[PDB]
Amino acid sequence: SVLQVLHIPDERLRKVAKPVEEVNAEIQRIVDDMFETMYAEEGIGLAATQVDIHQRIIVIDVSENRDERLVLINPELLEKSGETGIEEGCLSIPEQRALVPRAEKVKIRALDRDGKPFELEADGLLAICIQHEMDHLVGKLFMDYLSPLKQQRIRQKVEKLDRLKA
Ligand SMILES: [Zn+2]
Repeated sequence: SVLQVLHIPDERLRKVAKPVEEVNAEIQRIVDDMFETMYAEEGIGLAATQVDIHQRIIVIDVSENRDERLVLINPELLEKSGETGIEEGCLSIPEQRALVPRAEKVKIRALDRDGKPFELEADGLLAICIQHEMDHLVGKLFMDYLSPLKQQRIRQKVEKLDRLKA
């Protein structure tokens, strides 16, 4: 079932998510709920923090056919290298896009939907997405990389956007 995505400014988006102790039926319901929300909104990824569930859970789908589900529970970065960047967007920062500096290659270790571990070597958009979604788990948004002036403009714009759409 579709969940509500928090927009800035909301302090809840800055709460550090805690590690999932045991992957079970509940955790899995959340995973499916998260995928439903992400597909509903046409997003390519979604961190649990965005839907107000403070646990280390991420769902991703960077495929054209939008049928390739990637689940990262308790992700952990092991390696990262190179430089890249794209006009990133976020469902928590409606209508704002900004070029953010990211590592091109990224190697991670996580748990899947069934609580079994795997390691993944990613590059391209998938690597960028993962760094984006992991920042979300530690209360960091893509706007924190910009200059304070640009950040302030963003908050003004979203603040306005939301109030007028209510
Ligand atoms: Zn985001």
